[PDB]
Amino acid sequence: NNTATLCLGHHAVANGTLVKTMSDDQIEVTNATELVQSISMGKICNKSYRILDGRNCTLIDAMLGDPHCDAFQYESWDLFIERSNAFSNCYPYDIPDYASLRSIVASSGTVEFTAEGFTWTGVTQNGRSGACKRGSADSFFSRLNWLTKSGSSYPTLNVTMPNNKNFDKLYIWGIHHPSSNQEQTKLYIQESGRVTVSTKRSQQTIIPNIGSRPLVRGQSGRISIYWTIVKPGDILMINSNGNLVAPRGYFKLNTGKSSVMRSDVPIDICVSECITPNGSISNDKPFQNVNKVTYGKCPKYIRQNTLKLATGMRNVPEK
Amino acid sequence: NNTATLCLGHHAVANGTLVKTMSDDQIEVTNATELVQSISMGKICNKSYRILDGRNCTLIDAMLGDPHCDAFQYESWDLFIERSNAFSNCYPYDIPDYASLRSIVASSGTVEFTAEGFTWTGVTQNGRSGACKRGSADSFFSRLNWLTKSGSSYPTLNVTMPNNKNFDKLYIWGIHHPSSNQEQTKLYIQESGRVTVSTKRSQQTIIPNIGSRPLVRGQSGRISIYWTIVKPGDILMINSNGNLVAPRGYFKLNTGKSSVMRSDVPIDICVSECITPNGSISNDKPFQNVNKVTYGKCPKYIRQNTLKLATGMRNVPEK
Amino acid sequence: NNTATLCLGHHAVANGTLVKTMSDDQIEVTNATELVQSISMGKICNKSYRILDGRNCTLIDAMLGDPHCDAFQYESWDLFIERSNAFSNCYPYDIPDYASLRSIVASSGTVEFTAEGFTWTGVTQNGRSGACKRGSADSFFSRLNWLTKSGSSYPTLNVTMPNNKNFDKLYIWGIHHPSSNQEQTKLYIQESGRVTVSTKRSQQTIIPNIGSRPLVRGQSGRISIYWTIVKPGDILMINSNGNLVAPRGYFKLNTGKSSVMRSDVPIDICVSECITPNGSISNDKPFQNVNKVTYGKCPKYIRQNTLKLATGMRNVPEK
Amino acid sequence: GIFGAIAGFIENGWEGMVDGWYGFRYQNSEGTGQAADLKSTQAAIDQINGKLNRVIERTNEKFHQIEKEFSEVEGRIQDLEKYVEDTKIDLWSYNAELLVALENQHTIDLTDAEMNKLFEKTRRQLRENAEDMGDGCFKIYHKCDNACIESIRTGTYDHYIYRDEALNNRFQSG
Amino acid sequence: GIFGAIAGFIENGWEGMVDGWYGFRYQNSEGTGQAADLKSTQAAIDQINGKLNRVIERTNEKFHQIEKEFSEVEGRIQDLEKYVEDTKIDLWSYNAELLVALENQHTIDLTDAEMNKLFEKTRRQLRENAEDMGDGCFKIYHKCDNACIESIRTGTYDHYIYRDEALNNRFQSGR
Amino acid sequence: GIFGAIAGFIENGWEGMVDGWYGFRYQNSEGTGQAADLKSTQAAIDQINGKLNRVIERTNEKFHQIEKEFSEVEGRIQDLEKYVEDTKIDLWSYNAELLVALENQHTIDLTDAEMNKLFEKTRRQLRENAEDMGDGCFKIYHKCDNACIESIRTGTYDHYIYRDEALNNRFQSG
Ligand SMILES: *[C@@H]1O[C@H](CO)[C@@H](O[C@@H]2O[C@H](CO)[C@@H](O[C@@H]3O[C@H](CO[C@H]4O[C@H](CO)[C@@H](O)[C@H](O)[C@@H]4O)[C@@H](O)[C@H](O[C@H]4O[C@H](CO)[C@@H](O)[C@H](O)[C@@H]4O)[C@@H]3O)[C@H](O)[C@H]2NC(C)=O)[C@H](O)[C@H]1NC(C)=O
Ligand SMILES: *[C@@H]1O[C@H](CO)[C@@H](O[C@@H]2O[C@H](CO)[C@@H](O[C@@H]3O[C@H](CO[C@H]4O[C@H](CO)[C@@H](O)[C@H](O)[C@@H]4O)[C@@H](O)[C@H](O[C@H]4O[C@H](CO)[C@@H](O)[C@H](O)[C@@H]4O)[C@@H]3O)[C@H](O)[C@H]2NC(C)=O)[C@H](O)[C@H]1NC(C)=O
Ligand SMILES: *[C@@H]1O[C@H](CO)[C@@H](O[C@@H]2O[C@H](CO)[C@@H](O[C@@H]3O[C@H](CO[C@H]4O[C@H](CO)[C@@H](O)[C@H](O)[C@@H]4O)[C@@H](O)[C@H](O[C@H]4O[C@H](CO)[C@@H](O)[C@H](O)[C@@H]4O)[C@@H]3O)[C@H](O)[C@H]2NC(C)=O)[C@H](O)[C@H]1NC(C)=O
Ligand SMILES: CC(=O)N[C@@H]1[C@@H](OC2O[C@@H](C)[C@@H](O)[C@@H](O)[C@@H]2O)[C@H](O[C@@H]2O[C@H](CO)[C@H](O)[C@H](O[C@]3(C(=O)O)C[C@H](O)[C@@H](NC(C)=O)[C@H]([C@H](O)[C@H](O)CO)O3)[C@H]2O)[C@@H](COS(=O)(=O)O)O[C@H]1O
Ligand SMILES: CC(=O)N[C@@H]1[C@@H](OC2O[C@@H](C)[C@@H](O)[C@@H](O)[C@@H]2O)[C@H](O[C@@H]2O[C@H](CO)[C@H](O)[C@H](O[C@]3(C(=O)O)C[C@H](O)[C@@H](NC(C)=O)[C@H]([C@H](O)[C@H](O)CO)O3)[C@H]2O)[C@@H](COS(=O)(=O)O)O[C@H]1O
Ligand SMILES: CC(=O)N[C@@H]1[C@@H](OC2O[C@@H](C)[C@@H](O)[C@@H](O)[C@@H]2O)[C@H](O[C@@H]2O[C@H](CO)[C@H](O)[C@H](O[C@]3(C(=O)O)C[C@H](O)[C@@H](NC(C)=O)[C@H]([C@H](O)[C@H](O)CO)O3)[C@H]2O)[C@@H](COS(=O)(=O)O)O[C@H]1O
Ligand SMILES: *[C@@H]1O[C@H](CO)[C@@H](O[C@@H]2O[C@H](CO)[C@@H](O[C@@H]3O[C@H](CO)[C@@H](O)[C@H](O)[C@@H]3O)[C@H](O)[C@H]2NC(C)=O)[C@H](O)[C@H]1NC(C)=O
Ligand SMILES: *[C@@H]1O[C@H](CO)[C@@H](O[C@@H]2O[C@H](CO)[C@@H](O)[C@H](O)[C@H]2NC(C)=O)[C@H](O)[C@H]1NC(C)=O
Ligand SMILES: *[C@@H]1O[C@H](CO)[C@@H](O[C@@H]2O[C@H](CO)[C@@H](O)[C@H](O)[C@H]2NC(C)=O)[C@H](O)[C@H]1NC(C)=O
Ligand SMILES: *[C@@H]1O[C@H](CO)[C@@H](O[C@@H]2O[C@H](CO)[C@@H](O)[C@H](O)[C@H]2NC(C)=O)[C@H](O)[C@H]1NC(C)=O
Ligand SMILES: *[C@@H]1O[C@H](CO)[C@@H](O[C@@H]2O[C@H](CO)[C@@H](O)[C@H](O)[C@H]2NC(C)=O)[C@H](O)[C@H]1NC(C)=O
Ligand SMILES: *[C@@H]1O[C@H](CO)[C@@H](O[C@H]2O[C@H](CO)[C@@H](O)[C@H](O)[C@H]2NC(C)=O)[C@H](O)[C@H]1NC(C)=O
Ligand SMILES: *[C@@H]1O[C@H](CO)[C@@H](O)[C@H](O)[C@H]1NC(C)=O
Repeated sequence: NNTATLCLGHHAVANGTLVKTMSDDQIEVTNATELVQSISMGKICNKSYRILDGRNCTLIDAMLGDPHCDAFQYESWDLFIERSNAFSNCYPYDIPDYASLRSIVASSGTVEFTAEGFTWTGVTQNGRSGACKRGSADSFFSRLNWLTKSGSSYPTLNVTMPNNKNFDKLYIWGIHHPSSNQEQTKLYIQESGRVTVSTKRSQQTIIPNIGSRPLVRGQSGRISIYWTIVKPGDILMINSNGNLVAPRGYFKLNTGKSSVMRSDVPIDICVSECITPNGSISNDKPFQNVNKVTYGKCPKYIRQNTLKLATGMRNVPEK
Repeated sequence: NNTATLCLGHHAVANGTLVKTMSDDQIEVTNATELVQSISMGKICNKSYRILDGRNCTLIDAMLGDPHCDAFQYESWDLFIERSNAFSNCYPYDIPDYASLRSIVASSGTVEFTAEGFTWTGVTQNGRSGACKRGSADSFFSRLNWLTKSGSSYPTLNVTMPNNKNFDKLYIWGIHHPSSNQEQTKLYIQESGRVTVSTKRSQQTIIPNIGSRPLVRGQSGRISIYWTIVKPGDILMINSNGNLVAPRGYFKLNTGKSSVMRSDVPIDICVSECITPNGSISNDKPFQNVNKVTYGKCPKYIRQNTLKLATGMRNVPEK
Repeated sequence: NNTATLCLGHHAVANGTLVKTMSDDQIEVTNATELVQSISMGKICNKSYRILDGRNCTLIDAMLGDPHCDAFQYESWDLFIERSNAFSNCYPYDIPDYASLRSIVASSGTVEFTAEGFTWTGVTQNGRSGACKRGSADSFFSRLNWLTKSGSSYPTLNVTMPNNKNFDKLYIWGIHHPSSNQEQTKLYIQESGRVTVSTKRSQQTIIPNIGSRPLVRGQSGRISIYWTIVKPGDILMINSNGNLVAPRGYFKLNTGKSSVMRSDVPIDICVSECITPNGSISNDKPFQNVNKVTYGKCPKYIRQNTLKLATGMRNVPEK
Repeated sequence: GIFGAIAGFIENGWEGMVDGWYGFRYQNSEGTGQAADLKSTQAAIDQINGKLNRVIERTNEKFHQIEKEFSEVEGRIQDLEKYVEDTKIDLWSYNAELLVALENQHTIDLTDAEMNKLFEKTRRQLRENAEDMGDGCFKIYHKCDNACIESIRTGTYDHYIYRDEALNNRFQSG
Repeated sequence: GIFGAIAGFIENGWEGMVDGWYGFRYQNSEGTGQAADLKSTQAAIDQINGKLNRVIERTNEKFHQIEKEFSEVEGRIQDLEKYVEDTKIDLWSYNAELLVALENQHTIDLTDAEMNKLFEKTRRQLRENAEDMGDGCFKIYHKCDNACIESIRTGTYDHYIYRDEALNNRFQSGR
Repeated sequence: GIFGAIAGFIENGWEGMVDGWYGFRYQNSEGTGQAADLKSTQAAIDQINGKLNRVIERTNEKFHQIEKEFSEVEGRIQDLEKYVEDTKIDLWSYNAELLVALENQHTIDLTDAEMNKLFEKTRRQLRENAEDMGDGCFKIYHKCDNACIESIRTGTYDHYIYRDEALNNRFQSG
């Protein structure tokens, strides 16, 4: 022409997404990105972390030595998975602070037992029960040693075991609770029983509890578990005139990345770095809405299930 | 003229309000809004939420069956209120882990009791005391049954109670500590007592400790309370050779919105969706500074008692 | 020139500092300021707060009356510093729920001790041992009273001590577990002893537990410690037929700004309003990366070590 | 605030305007007169209504929680119960202070913007035919009756029609 | 739109602009033509890239934690384990809702700025050889061919060259 | 920043100005000279001073809290004490990261504004008698001595006075 004209402007698209700002609740922009992980992978993934599958075993059953948990005997892990359909099948027990001992063992990352030469003179060892079957007939927890009378007596046991290693040992032991006053004397002569486990720094004495209970695998007796930690330089000592269920050794305790998690989801071949009861989840988003229980490199769990972050300008299609 | 003069401007007000921005500590704007509730209604409002005035009774008393708590016998609540002039008027007792039992009962949201047919062959029932007095006569906790010997022997009790329902039952029971040994033998033949309450999964045995304690309502002896949760499919079993304070039945343990709160503030016909020890408070404001202890659709407690959000422009009166 | 050029400009400096905005990762500004405190002073500063060097004493040995803590009898503090190489040099002992007692005492800010006229009739008092030594002679915990039999009888003790003051009294007491039946019967006539520390509102029975422990300062026996809070208007009654380690009085609790802290840092003449286990730190920054453990007017602990805040405009040098 | 419009190149507000938030004051052939602009008034109001709801979730029911006041001295668990509670209050208090601070910051600049935008919008209409006096105020170099001023507010002011007139009034100086 | 560039004096965006975000369209003595501005497009994208990484940190590896689901009613410890997690989750939910809001508020008005800055930059080149039409658009009062239009985009436009031609074309009017 | 003044249409900053943050540089019949506008400098200084005070509370006294380091393995209670502590520190670390970023983002944008505010303030003062050259630099079309420049800085300029003079010089072309 005689003169010219120059016009400025920005671009736009077809598929504008709505997002939230401080000035408006909804507003169209050229692109947006999802910040909350809603979808899980629907399977727990055997990489990058090491995971053990509890299957029929709970963690405490595996580390005590339930006959149907002999496959776990030598296993360590990054994450142990407890299935809900899991059960016990050995002598009926209880553990004061079960939750704590579960945490302490779950953290260690292993149930690998070290045997040690304990000497129980004047008593008879390796007691078994019809509740706790292995192969055919009677058996017992493989990490505990049920001590009964030898002939006419059960003399006071007084056995010492020093810790010259450079690491904290964890001894597991228990006490037996006979059904009746008739059992208490039949097994461990003395009308009353007692177990006093002590180190230089602390102690626990536990009295038995004669009484009839409901039947579990034909048995009305029970057994209680206590644990005791022995430090480097320190020394384990066990005094008892009856009802002791002795340790056969110690578990090594570890500062570790290990843990335990309840889930009923199948473990599959794949690679992933965050785990929830719902399965593995993708790592890449900063937040997540699958589960507040997470193990590994996990986005933070939040109550929202969608938060769109704007990665583009305002979108004005031609009106 | 041949020249108009068009002018732009904005509005102002008689008196604006100071607010705080990132740029300034104080600055006038045309209208602000208080974002923090300072004031309470003065009383607790009985609408929206079902509230139960505990008056002279504490929650645990109302469930143990304290003779001055008979009004609460059949009651349930959204929020139980404990007045701090409340007391107990019954047999002097304590509860190992009182705090938890309270919280459990509180959450359950009811003290609705269900009688079960227990049989206590061998022993005399419904023991009473000068401490609890229903009317003028000697009585005892409604939900407990005090068993002493019948004739001249207290034979070992061994009584089972299955749970065929689909919910968890909660049994309250206790053991009784007499003052002297002349009293220990007089009530229950045996010179030493025991109560072993057990299930398939857990079990507990308590030994009565004989000895003088401070006098409360004439009584030097005392009673310790314990609970036991019996799961669906599970089975209760009470075994004891002396000193048992037996259950009469069980409480239904509920999952609910129920709780308990301490307050000496009165109650009134009035609607509100928050409660505090100070009284019901308004809901509209997002933050609050009346009390950290709250129940209901409650705004967040903070430490500042005033915060102004501007809802108008900067107010510039004539310079 | 019939004209004049007038230019506007901003200033700039010869040492532009890099900061982080929402737009940019690293952008240069005329001036910054540090927000996180990286370094301590390396010494704990004893002007401002009255701080107390534990030296060879732990907080608990100090109040029990360990011979080498004699100098702490009449002390009080805002912060008690526990050196890690502190030790005990008294009868070997354990405290169930030790941390709680340590926290309670730390919050009190003193180990001042009021004596009281307890009458222990028919029992010999002030029993000493080889482990606690006052100078060369044998001794014992100074705030505790080891009671053994007199003649050949240890009757049931039943001692009352009413609280007529208007504050809560802490009573520390213990039970002694001997090494063998032969030791038990020699000191306390009875084959098995007991202690019941009761009040109107609660109670606490402890049975001892014969048996060998490891040698500590030539002693296989052990003492356990318990505490009891007697509210004002209440009354403390002690009932025991053997093995009691009785109190000589009470500690007065004071709801206060007092605490304890573990650190092996020196204590200098110096000023600060905040203390960490790394020594006092500067109080003027909003944040701090020295230690999560702090005490006093002290900035927030965060993971990051440096955060730079812009205190000036953008620095643009001549290109 | 930042645009230099409110409390900046506009000396002060107009208390005598209850019509709206932004508006006009014109002196012309038919005396004087005042008006309001309800597009700019609406545009600010809309952003300030529900300003807080875009951040704070509508209050959620909380029922049985932990205990936060104690009659007894229990040691360890009571320490923890207290520390949890205080951690939460300190964190929410800071949240509350910071939210108020920058939501207000925004409210100030949002409003200041709308003024500038209106000024500029009406400036770009006038084009050659007017002058920015610095009062946030225009000197128009031609005769606008009230239907003329109407057109500038509706947005239908044709600048090419008055351009000739505008220049003869503009140019007569040397 | 605090500047009123996007969704303001620019009526709408160009759905046929593939090359950049911001740009030019023109018409001159060689017909119509389109171009993108890379300086402004890169300026906005450099701010939007890793926008979130400047605030929220490289996700950290978390291992053994408290239990957060219970199968057994047990009073005060459980009730605390619940309150600890429930407090956490609410505090994070708020942070996320807040961050997204103000981080989006930033992105919107940051892109609006570039548009306004691009406009004032070219307006300051044309000086008095052109006229803002209110349209986010100019009437340049001289013949400006495709080489001359490039001179505006690249920023080397010497206005003194066309100044005399600019005034002839502007003033042809009195009454 | 967003106004495009600093590191934008103004090419760079001036190390030779220690009189203030913002200021002028002029050349006329009486040679060259620098100045400083203390009004703007004082405005920005006042917004930045006590910047952090307005959001984070004055530091507060903390006495006996929970334990955060353990010499012994315990499990459940120690698990909880550590999770509380971990939770707390993650949240504060986040809150510090965010604060710094957005407080600075703000600190950059209000300094940029106060540059542009000054530009527009002086542009609106000169009306017809000057021209924006692109550099954030005006060519004035008349004989302006220092008393006249003074009147521009202090805000007492008179464009009606210099108008006739401005127009002759301005239009020596066609
Ligand atoms: C205190 O009180 C409790 C409860 O009353 C008593 O405990 C019960 O004791 C009885 C008798 O010993 C137990 O019954 C026995 O156990 C098995 C029954 O359980 C099986 O069948 C049921 C359903 O019918 C299933 O639920 C379960 O899974 C089992 O499969 C049987 O094995 C026993 O029967 C066999 O032995 C008898 C005896 O000679 C034979 O005649 C039969 O042919 C058969 O082969 C028997 O029934 C009962 O289970 C116990 N209950 C509980 C809850 O423990 C204590 O005995 C009591 N203590 C005292 C009095 O000191
Ligand atoms: C271990 O040690 C404790 C402490 O000594 C003993 O318990 C005390 O037992 C004595 C009896 O031997 C109690 O004395 C009696 O107290 C009754 C209650 O009095 C209090 O309560 C009333 C309310 O009814 C209030 O008015 C007031 O506050 C009182 O403090 C009195 O009713 C009794 O009075 C009767 O006897 C006295 C003569 O002694 C005369 O006044 C009249 O005859 C009257 O009818 C009596 O005073 C004492 O209260 C108990 N104290 C505590 C803390 O329990 C244990 O018995 C002891 N155990 C042993 C040795 O085995
Ligand atoms: C249950 O089992 C335990 C462990 O086996 C027994 O406890 C041990 O008992 C023995 C015998 O009493 C103790 O042995 C004695 O220890 C004393 C002190 O131990 C020191 O050891 C070295 C010495 O070089 C030091 O470095 C260390 O720090 C200790 O100080 C020694 O003094 C004894 O030796 C001799 O000392 C005197 C000095 O005058 C001599 O005159 C004597 O001849 C005497 O023999 C001796 O070594 C042993 O220490 C105990 N160990 C533990 C861990 O308790 C229980 O007795 C047992 N209970 C039963 C069977 O009921
Ligand atoms: C019908 C009847 O009464 N039959 C007699 C048996 O009594 C019972 O049947 C058994 C199978 C069981 O279900 C009981 O509940 C029932 O009363 C009796 O059998 C013995 O009963 C005792 C209990 O008194 C034990 O159950 C015992 O079995 C073991 C076990 O398998 O668990 C044997 C095991 O080696 C033993 N372990 C030890 C000593 O270390 C345990 C242990 O004692 C308990 O677990 C401790 O709580 O018990 C079972 O064999 C027999 C007589 O047997 S006995 O040895 O003389 O007692 O006689 C039947 O006629
Ligand atoms: C003035 C005087 O001394 N009178 C004698 C009474 O002694 C005493 O009074 C009682 C309340 C108490 O304070 C004593 O310390 C005081 O010396 C005596 O009263 C009996 O004393 C006994 C034991 O000392 C009990 O206190 C008993 O009260 C009950 C009670 O209400 O708690 C009766 C109740 O039916 C019973 N419960 C049962 C059997 O299940 C309880 C229970 O055994 C205890 O609480 C143990 O936990 O005891 C009270 O009656 C009177 C009556 O003597 S009697 O022959 O025992 O009845 O004798 C005066 O000489
Ligand atoms: C080699 C040998 O057998 N020597 C005999 C000593 O036995 C022992 O040596 C002591 C130091 C210790 O290491 C023992 O484990 C070792 O067998 C024995 O010496 C004593 O041992 C007894 C216990 O067996 C006591 O330890 C006692 O000392 C005290 C003490 O200081 O702790 C004396 C103190 O006055 C007393 N306190 C009281 C009564 O309140 C305590 C207290 O009973 C216990 O600590 C409670 O647990 O014990 C010490 O004498 C002596 C025999 O001494 S005896 O006392 O006349 O019997 O004989 C050596 O041949
Ligand atoms: C750039 O910023 C830095 C750091 O903020 C400036 O250094 C600081 O300057 C302040 C004054 O603005 C000094 O204040 C002094 O503080 C002490 C507190 O003990 C007080 O007693 C004095 O009366 C005085 O107010 C402070 O010393 C100093 N801080 C540090 C860590 O160096 C710097 O001066 C600024 N530079 C420019 C060019 O503006
Ligand atoms: C719009 O946003 C999406 C999602 O944020 C972008 O997709 C990215 O594409 C790259 C491949 O270049 C992938 O590595 C990422 O997985 C995606 N997400 C990112 C970078 O956060 C996409 O680039 C955008 N699309 C358009 C047309 O701009
Ligand atoms: C000043 O602003 C306050 C708060 O924005 C106004 O009060 C609310 O106004 C909204 C919006 O119209 C109404 O829905 C509510 O009913 C008002 N109440 C509350 C508690 O927020 C108020 O109208 C304004 N005051 C004046 C005098 O203009
Ligand atoms: C709580 O208890 C007190 C004292 O036991 C009650 O006051 C008595 O009430 C009874 C009737 O229930 C009267 O016979 C007495 O005259 C009252 N005595 C005193 C000293 O007040 C009080 O009423 C009870 N409160 C509630 C809400 O039940
Ligand atoms: C609500 O009531 C509580 C009691 O539940 C009041 O608590 C007192 O607050 C004062 C404030 O100065 C303090 O001295 C004490 O910490 C409290 N004393 C007691 C005896 O509890 C509280 O002040 C009330 N709050 C409001 C906002 O009214
Ligand atoms: C705390 O502990 C040590 C070891 O018991 C004390 O011992 C030392 O200092 C003494 C001076 O009186 C010496 O006689 C000791 O031989 C010496 N031992 C060692 C290993 O250094 C020390 O004095 C005590 N400190 C305090 C403050 O009581
Ligand atoms: C919009 O469309 C393109 C088409 O390929 C796609 O790649 C892009 O990711 C889409 N964006 C959104 C937010 O849907």
